[PDB]
Amino acid sequence: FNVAHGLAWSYYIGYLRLILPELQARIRTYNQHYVSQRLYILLPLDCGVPDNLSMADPNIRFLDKLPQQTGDRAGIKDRVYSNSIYELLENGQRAGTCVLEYATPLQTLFAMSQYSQAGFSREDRLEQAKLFCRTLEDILADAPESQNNCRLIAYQEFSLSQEVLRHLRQE
Amino acid sequence: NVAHGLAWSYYIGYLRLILPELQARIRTYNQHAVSQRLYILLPLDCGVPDNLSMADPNIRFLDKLPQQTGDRAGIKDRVYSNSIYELLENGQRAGTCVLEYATPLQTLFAMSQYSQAGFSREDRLEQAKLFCRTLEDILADAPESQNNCRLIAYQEPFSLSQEVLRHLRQEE
Ligand SMILES: Nc1ncnc2c1ncn2[C@@H]1O[C@@H]2COP(=O)(O)O[C@@H]3[C@@H](COP(=O)(O)O[C@H]2[C@H]1F)C[C@@H](n1cnc2c(=O)nc[nH]c21)[C@@H]3O
Repeated sequence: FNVAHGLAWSYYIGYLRLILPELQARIRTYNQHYVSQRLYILLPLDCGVPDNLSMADPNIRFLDKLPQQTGDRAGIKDRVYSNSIYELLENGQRAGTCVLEYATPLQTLFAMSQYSQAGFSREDRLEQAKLFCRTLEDILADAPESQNNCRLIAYQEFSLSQEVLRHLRQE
Repeated sequence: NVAHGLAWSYYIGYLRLILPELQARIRTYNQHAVSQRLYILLPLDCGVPDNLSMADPNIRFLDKLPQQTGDRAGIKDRVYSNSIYELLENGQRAGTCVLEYATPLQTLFAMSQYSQAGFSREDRLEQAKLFCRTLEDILADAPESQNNCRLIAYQEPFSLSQEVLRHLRQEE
């Protein structure tokens, strides 16, 4: 439980509380030069996190990067926070466009189950993944920086593009 | 023991990725002298300023290393950047290296402040010790960080610049 709890908090403290307040302005700026205002975070419960979303689903195609968000942190000058805009295809048709990405800490949990000295059983990978999401949901429920700007897509495995499309058309 | 996961996230998410490409990047900057190893500051009090110059006037930012980019977790060209600092001693340039704090220690400090995090503010020091000890063990058996980085663990009562120079000069 400790590992998932910490990663969820590091995900919020290190990433979400920093970019969510500035997310809306960045999205408007791209729209000015080209529900979609929300960050959609994929949470595969099996911790399978491909680095390329297109490999996960051909209907998910990279479109363009958002304007970069930079800031000095932990002695590193101009640390860059960037997000990628994806389009969702349905029967060859362009069904939507949104900022889509996986939750990277799930990728860390997968690796811990592989490395021996981590002492992390592969069975616990699913367990800590569930705890990570539930902890993340609780943080964002009371998070002030999150006001209709972040949605979590939790799933266990099918069409990944359809799953994201379901949440887009749901609201 | 929250620090155990943070040490693994620090290695898996950052160190195993940038360290293998670190020496190549340092070569590019030298041609286009900087030490070949990444120095990670580990203040055990979890005090992590964002501006290293504020921590010590003798630590002066010089220039950024060439950026490292790669698609990660669905984000195209996620940027990994590092800063090169100059270490001053009695007005003299005593060394140059890639220097940065260990960000997870900053996260440990922030966790203690949040009430729903369930992290006591008195456990900051021991979790920092646990973070260093776990990270030290990870790097000990990891060939990825084969002398491509060295940890600088310290506890303030001070000259941070002198602390780095001691490790920096030992490598000479
Ligand atoms: N720009 C960004 N873009 C996307 N997503 C980001 C993000 N910045 C944060 N996130 C998200 O927030 C989580 C916790 O962030 P943080 O608390 O900063 O801990 C990081 C550790 C765990 O990285 P991991 O990728 O597993 O999980 C991240 C990720 F999900 C590894 C270290 N790290 C990583 N990259 C760097 C770097 O370029 N320069 C210095 N240090 C670095 C930090 O210590």
